[PDB]
Amino acid sequence: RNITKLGNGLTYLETQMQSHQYMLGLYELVSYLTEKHSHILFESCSGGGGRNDLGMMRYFPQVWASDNTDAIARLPIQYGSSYLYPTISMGAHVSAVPNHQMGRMTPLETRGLVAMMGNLGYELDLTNLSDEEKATIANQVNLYKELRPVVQLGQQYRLINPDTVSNEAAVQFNYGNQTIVTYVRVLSVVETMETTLKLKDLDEEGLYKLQENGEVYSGAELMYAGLTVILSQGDFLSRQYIFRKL
Amino acid sequence: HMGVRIENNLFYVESKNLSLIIENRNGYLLLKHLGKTIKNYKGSNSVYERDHAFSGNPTATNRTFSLDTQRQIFGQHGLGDFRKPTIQVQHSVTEVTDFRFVEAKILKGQNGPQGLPSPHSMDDTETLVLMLEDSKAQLSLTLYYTTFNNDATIASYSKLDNNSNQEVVIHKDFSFMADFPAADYEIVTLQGAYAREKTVRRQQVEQGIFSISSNRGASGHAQTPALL
Amino acid sequence: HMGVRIENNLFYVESKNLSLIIENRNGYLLLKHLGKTIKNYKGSNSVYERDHAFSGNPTATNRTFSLDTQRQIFGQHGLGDFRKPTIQVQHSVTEVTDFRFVEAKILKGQNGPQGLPSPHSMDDTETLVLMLEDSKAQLSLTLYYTTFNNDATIASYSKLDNNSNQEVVIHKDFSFMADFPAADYEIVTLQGAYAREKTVRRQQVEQGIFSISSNRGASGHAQTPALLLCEQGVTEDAGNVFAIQLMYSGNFEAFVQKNQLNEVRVAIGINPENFSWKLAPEEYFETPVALVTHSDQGLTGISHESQNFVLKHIMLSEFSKKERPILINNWEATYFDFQREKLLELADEAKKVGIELFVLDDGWFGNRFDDNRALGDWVVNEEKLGGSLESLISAIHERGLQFGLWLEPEMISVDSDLYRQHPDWAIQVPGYEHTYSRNQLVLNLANPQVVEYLKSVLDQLLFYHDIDYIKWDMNRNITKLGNGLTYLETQMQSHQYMLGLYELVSYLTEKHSHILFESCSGGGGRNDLGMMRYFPQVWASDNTDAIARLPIQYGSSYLYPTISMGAHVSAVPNHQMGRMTPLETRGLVAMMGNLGYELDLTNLSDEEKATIANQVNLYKELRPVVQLGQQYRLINPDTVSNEAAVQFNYGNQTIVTYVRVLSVVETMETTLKLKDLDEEGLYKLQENGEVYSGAELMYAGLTVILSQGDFLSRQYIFRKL
Amino acid sequence: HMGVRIENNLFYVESKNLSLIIENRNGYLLLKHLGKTIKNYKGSNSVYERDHAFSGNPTATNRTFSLDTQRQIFGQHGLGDFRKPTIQVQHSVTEVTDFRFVEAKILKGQNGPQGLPSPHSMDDTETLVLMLEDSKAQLSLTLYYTTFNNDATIASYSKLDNNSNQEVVIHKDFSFMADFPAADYEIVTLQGAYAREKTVRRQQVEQGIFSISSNRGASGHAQTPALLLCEQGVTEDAGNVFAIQLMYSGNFEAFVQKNQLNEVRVAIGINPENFSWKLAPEEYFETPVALVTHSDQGLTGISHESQNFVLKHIMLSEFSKKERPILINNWEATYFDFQREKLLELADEAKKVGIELFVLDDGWFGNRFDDNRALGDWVVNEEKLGGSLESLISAIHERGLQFGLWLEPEMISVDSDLYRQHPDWAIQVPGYEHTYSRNQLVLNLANPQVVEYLKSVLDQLLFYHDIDYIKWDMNRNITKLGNGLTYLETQMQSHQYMLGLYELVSYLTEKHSHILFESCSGGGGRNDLGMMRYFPQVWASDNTDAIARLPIQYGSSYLYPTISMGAHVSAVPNHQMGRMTPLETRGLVAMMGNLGYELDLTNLSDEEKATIANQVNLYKELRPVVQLGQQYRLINPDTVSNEAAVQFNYGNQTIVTYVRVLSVVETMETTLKLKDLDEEGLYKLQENGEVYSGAELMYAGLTVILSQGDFLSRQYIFRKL
Ligand SMILES: OC[C@H]1O[C@H](O)[C@H](O)[C@@H](O)[C@H]1O
Ligand SMILES: OC[C@H]1O[C@H](O)[C@H](O)[C@@H](O)[C@H]1O
Ligand SMILES: OC[C@H]1O[C@H](O)[C@H](O)[C@@H](O)[C@H]1O
Ligand code: NA
Ligand code: NA
Ligand code: NA
Repeated sequence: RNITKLGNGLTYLETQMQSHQYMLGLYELVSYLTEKHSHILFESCSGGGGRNDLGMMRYFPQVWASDNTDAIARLPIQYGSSYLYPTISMGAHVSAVPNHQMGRMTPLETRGLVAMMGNLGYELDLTNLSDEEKATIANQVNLYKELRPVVQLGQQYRLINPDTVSNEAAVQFNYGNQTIVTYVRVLSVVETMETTLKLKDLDEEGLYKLQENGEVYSGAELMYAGLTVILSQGDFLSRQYIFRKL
Repeated sequence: HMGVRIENNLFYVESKNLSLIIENRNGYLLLKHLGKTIKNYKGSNSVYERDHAFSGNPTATNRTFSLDTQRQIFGQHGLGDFRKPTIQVQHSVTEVTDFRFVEAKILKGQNGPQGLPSPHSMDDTETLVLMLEDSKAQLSLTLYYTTFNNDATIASYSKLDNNSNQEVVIHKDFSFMADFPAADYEIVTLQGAYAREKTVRRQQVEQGIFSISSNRGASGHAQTPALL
Repeated sequence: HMGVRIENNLFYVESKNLSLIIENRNGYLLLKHLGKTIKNYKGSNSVYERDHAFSGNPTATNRTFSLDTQRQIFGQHGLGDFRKPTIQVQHSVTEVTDFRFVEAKILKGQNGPQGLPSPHSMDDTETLVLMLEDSKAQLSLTLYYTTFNNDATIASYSKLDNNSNQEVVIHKDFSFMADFPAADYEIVTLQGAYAREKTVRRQQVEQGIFSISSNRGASGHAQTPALLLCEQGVTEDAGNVFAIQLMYSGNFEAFVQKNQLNEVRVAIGINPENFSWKLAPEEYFETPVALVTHSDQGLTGISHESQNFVLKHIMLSEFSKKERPILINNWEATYFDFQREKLLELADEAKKVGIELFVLDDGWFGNRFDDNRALGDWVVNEEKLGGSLESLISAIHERGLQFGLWLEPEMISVDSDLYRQHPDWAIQVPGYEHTYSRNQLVLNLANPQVVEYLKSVLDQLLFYHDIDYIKWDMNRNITKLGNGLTYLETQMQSHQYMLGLYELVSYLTEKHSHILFESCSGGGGRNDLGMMRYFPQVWASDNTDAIARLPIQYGSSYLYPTISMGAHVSAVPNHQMGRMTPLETRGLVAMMGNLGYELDLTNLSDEEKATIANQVNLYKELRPVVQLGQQYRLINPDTVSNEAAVQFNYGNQTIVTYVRVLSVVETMETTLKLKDLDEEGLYKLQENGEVYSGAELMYAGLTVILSQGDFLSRQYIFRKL
Repeated sequence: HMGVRIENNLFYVESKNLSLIIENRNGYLLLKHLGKTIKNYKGSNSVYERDHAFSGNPTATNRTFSLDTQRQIFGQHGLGDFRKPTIQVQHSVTEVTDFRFVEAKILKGQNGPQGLPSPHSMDDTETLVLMLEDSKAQLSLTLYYTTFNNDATIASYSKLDNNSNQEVVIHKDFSFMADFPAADYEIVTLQGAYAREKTVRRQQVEQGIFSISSNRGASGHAQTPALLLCEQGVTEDAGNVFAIQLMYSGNFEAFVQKNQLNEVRVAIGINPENFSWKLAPEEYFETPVALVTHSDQGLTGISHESQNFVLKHIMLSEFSKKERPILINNWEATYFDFQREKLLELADEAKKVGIELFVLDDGWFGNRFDDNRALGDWVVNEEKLGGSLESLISAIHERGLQFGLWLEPEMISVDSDLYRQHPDWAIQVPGYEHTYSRNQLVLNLANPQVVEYLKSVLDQLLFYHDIDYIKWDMNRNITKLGNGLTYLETQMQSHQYMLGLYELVSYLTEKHSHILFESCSGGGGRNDLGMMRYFPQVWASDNTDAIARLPIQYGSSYLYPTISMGAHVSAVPNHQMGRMTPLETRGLVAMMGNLGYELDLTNLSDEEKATIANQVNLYKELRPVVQLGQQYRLINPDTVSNEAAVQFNYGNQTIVTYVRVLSVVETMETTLKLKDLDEEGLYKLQENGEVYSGAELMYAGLTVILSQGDFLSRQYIFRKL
């Protein structure tokens, strides 16, 4: 919650000071604790991202970016949450459907890919899942263990921004020999030419092998011609392209 | 070459690919340049001093020097500058101060406010220490600007000392200010709401004042302490 | 039916075509509707109460009622509302108040804050009196909302009473606030700069806070106490506009905040900056009057509403419908370098060209041979005037001219006998050098001795001389605040200054009700509705260039009637812009305002004099149409336009002035359509004798033809048959 | 006073609130005014004649008169006008004509091109007849402009006579052109794509030429024969709009050209592409009818004007004010896979839910088990229908349902007995393989034998069966033009095709005037005013997704009345979008149109059936309001909006439908204001019984509340007391 009813000073002046003194007290508290227990990973939170600033990030190396865990609603949130702050900070959880905040069904694949553009966790009752859903989750976890260095340690490139008008989002990460691209489309479209999606910051002469089809593309092709992005009919579909520089 | 340099009346705060160049002009500190690295700065982009109507002056006879029209690194109210101030201190019967530059030092390495989160890994940093005084009020205001050798960032904060024999009250004390030359600008901020955090906003700069702020006791869901 | 009605828990404030409907909800006052008249309001547009995260509650158990989410008419901080507050009062160890509604009354007729400019002609008004109390703090806050039967305007102000046994301090106290529902809005303001006054700005409302404000001690050149909240896509002719305005000439703030839910708060009042107000037990504080005005006829509609309200309820009745004299003013003509001979020769030439009033500007008093001394010494320089001011005045009267005089009462030069006798009368901080501006200082009108002296000196000046007109100037802004015996008294001195000024000018203008007073502040540095309550015209700008005047006049008459707007034909090259303009164009531009002349008529050719005599004869004809008639903007001189065109209708007369800034080539002629004519009316165009139906002029329009050249203009004059 | 008047050299074409004023200037016809009514026009807005560089002249000595600079009503190339021409006729060694006005007549009543769709109910009309001649070429060009006493619309077309003794060739011949004065304009068009029909586009007019056009042989999915030239900043409620539209269903072009002087030309007609017209001595050619419609009440105003004109003077009188039956159509329900059992079971369920009409779609004829054969073979598949079509029809009638049938007469499959008997009937080029589309070919309706065959087959079908309704589809565009015995006859075949179609459909719809014919072309591939002259409803789009339908219905009813606009509740997940939508939302969206059902009712749960029965009961109530009432767009589903809202008023009934596309969170509720109510009216809201004044509903509006979720909708139903 936020602070109301300021009047604990013995004078008006001491009350005027109490909001900043509060912050000094918090920083004394958290600096003490995080430093004394330097092996514990502390994650900051304030009904999600109610206090996601560089003051807190000095002591808490990750933050619960938002209570909104909808995969689609997360797109603009993650766009802003990683705009000035590194992806490694940005907590993101696969949650249940229908989503508790938006009242929305999203594909588990899309919940997966969106959360994996952040610092991945899970926040749903695994015991109430089918055997299939569990398998999918196990596969998502195996995938991210692979992607985790690229996402958390790598360089982020926004390719299509989920702004107030866009129907799409696309984010690229480079890390040494690894390049990944996640594409999400919000609403189904029809009789509309496929988006052309160009990658950034590659070696022009580099040879980039696309895991899904084994095809090898020069960095020049991927940056200057780009990928025809193909999706089936439907809302909230996503895909990922994984490349290894040879 | 990065770090802090003091050359005649110019101070050079040099991070990687980012310079802040300040001029001491008879106690007044002028923002000469903030941007890409410049060595041996001459003043091609200096404010042209002229008589601007209703922009007043520290002396009777020189109408062309006005704190209303000079580009600065901190703002006071009551000396002729009518732009929004960033330091305002009540003492005795007034909240007029007139902090004048007295002395500069350079520090190396670790440096920061006590009890507030500040940068770490500061071995390859230098800090410009600008010591200002209001002799009448007996107050010191010290500005710090820190370089980084591995990033295009400069860090800043200030320290206000009461050297008088009476209580004083700080009303406003911001951590950084810069006066940028007239030109077309846009601003980008991160705003939004609960369950809509950090919504990226972009708009044109218009005459008047635009602000984001929290009065909630926490920085808040609806605004981030950032302005681009 | 108009006036105030109290029905169960609803209060109806009903002006002509504008209603404010407020609900009392257990002590909390909710803004239900502000806009077009609604009777028997049910609540179709009520806020849906739900749990909003981090929006807190007055009780533990009801999460759906939050002052963070309700639309209100005043704002407090610390009770859960995190929107920008409009009342904030320190008492004991806190600045939390919780004012709860206790009781409503209705007043009829005259009503307003003491010592601050407020509406007149209030016979057909009623005022809603909302009495609020914070029982713990023992404070009363009383809100007033006044209806008008003849305008879509509501007036507002508040009174804060300290009923406790301890001192309290007001930190913020605005004069009007409204929470508008989430929607797309634009705002229009009047900003600009010296020699660029009242520049019309339009922008989209965005999340965050936008504000205009003055901390200069005067409303200022660069911002006007006005803010127009507009329906997306408003035009000159269509869409909803709400104008909020402040009858105050000191420091103000106007803001628009769009919060986390997309809701929009607007407010206007005294600026929190440079303001605190101590209240001892039983003392009270009243805010300046704010106005909220409405139109659904776009930007022309809001102009007309605002102009009409000014004319009928603000500008002095003695002058609001009185043709203003065509004057000569010597300032640009001679500056400080004049004497009796020169003056009377100027006066002779003015009379020959048919000018009506002669204004003696700066330099007639004390030692004032330049702008470096003598302010404060309102003693006639008989040597320079070649005898007494009485003898000069008689001389001017005998030449058949009214007589006018420039003053700057609020100012003191270091080099003056006043400063030598009373150095402590200047606004200053002990132990700090003066800050100078035009090498002068400001008098502390918060000092009752200063007000008493100025009352006395000026009353003596006006009683002992047959002066027909006063130009009241004010040539700098306020620095170095520190004349209080305490910090608190200093925080009060900027508003006390304004109270002292209003005591002074209300006294003088009322005592000498036959003198036309024109306000001035390096032109339009204080052109607001506070000053217009006492001064029925204003020197719109020191920039007298015909072309630079186009955007200035656009803004200067945007909310204020044309009759207020002083405009002078001046010399070429223009003194501010360095520009040659046709005399015809200088003429036509000034005649869209309140016409005068400000150049040395004695140095003109015989031809130039003839032209001037013709311009004066023309305007004597146009003067009723321009000053008394209805203004219609046809082409706006905005930042991009190459043209300006303004129409005035007055009974059987319709005139249109067209100006083009830059010469164009191989460009089709503009088609210029007139507005607000009788479709079936027959309109005879003076220049060609052709008769056109109003339908033709409004729906087909005039092909506008000009020769090659910059800054050309023309006028079309029509008579309805 | 309305009609045509000829006064000296001016011609006045006067519809209700819309005048076209033309001047004869020595044989040249000048557009003086198009817009609001002007009587006794003088010429305030006349073109100023001057020497414009490179703008040439009909005579040596007068450089100021140029057809490059005069505003005109038709355009020629080669006489000095370099703007895009609208008439261009080859004769002898040239395509220079110089048509000069010779004579004017006025007609009363019925008037129009033979063999092309034109306005009906013309008793209160007059037509200006402007006879032009090129004496050298011996050609006559006659322009017609028709007034309407009950709408702000003027209709136009031309007739070109060859009075020479040689063949001539028409290359270009548009149906309307107007030169508008230099000013800022925007244009609005209806474009889009298959499954995205009639997407509303708005843009600024820029120097150069903007065009929409079809070269497909049908007006097409991606462009509508309409162009709206709008006053800068037009809104739904305010500003001037001129809509130019074409009553033609073949190839068209609409263009806006802004030339070197900033002047603006707009025109619509037959596309020059795929068009030439040979005229032997004494032959003539008449263009399709163009319409120009005007409003000064913004985009809603133009919608109403255009809708009204369609309802009264275009759509068949037998149907324009007749409630349309709620239908079931089996297409999405079964595709090709049906037989008698399935059909009658579907019919049983349709009757139970209160559906009125049963439409048997594609697959009942010849060998049509898929979309790869049998087009051309309009022979009943008795095996599949389990007996004669007569027996099926009686079966349907006995279940209490009207009976409807799908046809595609313009098409032929290679695999068909028709193609085996007459392969030369297909549009084709000798020695080129066919171009295929949905694996079918187009019939050459330019061949009189083709038209005779289709007339005969279909007349036999309709006379021998009690068919209540026809769905007339057309599922591909025209390729491989080469059926002429000469190149010229090929150039003519696309327009001849249209003449053949209109001969066919006018004959059939008129002969069987009790059958409701619904036009179709893979949905809205030919949804134009040419087709709407004979088919009083149209299948707006194959996209039956409730959410995708929002922009489609926005465009589909923009210029055309809601009654025309077929809309069906379909199954989920939606077959086009792959999307789940609430049945409630599918219901409410379809009920903003002409309601039907297109899903397999036999596979529905008992609950789903109940919901459907309730939707049908609701719409029977709403049907008069929606189909007969006045439409008001409140929130537009444009490319960016997250919402849609449409209001209908009909006498004492007012309904509002609101849809939200994506779920939102921590966002204030939308405030939704209603339009065109009685301020003093009392409006009872069915759902809550509350009574609201019209003022409250228009000026305060409804707080719109929804649960969390995508694609939610609600409806508000009001009764004026
Ligand atoms: O009360 C528990 C709950 O508190 C806040 O809303 C947090 O942001 C959630 O992640 C959860 O921890
Ligand atoms: O000093 C005299 C001068 O003062 C100000 O600038 C006024 O606005 C001018 O009109 C003139 O009166
Ligand atoms: O082939 C049958 C099918 O044909 C087109 O696509 C129509 O638009 C559909 O409604 C349906 O009739
Ligand atoms: Na620190
Ligand atoms: Na008063
Ligand atoms: Na016809």
